[PDB]
Amino acid sequence: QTEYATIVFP
Amino acid sequence: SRRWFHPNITGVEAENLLLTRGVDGSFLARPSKSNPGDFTLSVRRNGAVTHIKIQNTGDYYDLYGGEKFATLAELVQYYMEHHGQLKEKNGDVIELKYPLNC
Repeated sequence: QTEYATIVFP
Repeated sequence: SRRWFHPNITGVEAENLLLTRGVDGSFLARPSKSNPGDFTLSVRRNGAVTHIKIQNTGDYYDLYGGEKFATLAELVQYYMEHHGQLKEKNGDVIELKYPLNC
């Protein structure tokens, strides 16, 4: 499929 | 109601559907092919679509990190109401502005 974004957190 | 949750849709159909039926800021939730049990947020930004994985343990819901929620609605409405908390490595915010419906 298409890729999953790389989420970042504080 | 939970009208933003599309129960019978692939990520590529969702990805097309947002570019036809939605605008930049539109989004939805789906059941996730890659890991049954989980869910996935599919959002539209700058004319293209991003996909976000949502972990469901059974006990709680999360985005493999960040704030943890009892139900999926609590998670979606949280990131709707707190716009800056959903950021990617790049630095860009991912905004859940407008729900897309069945």
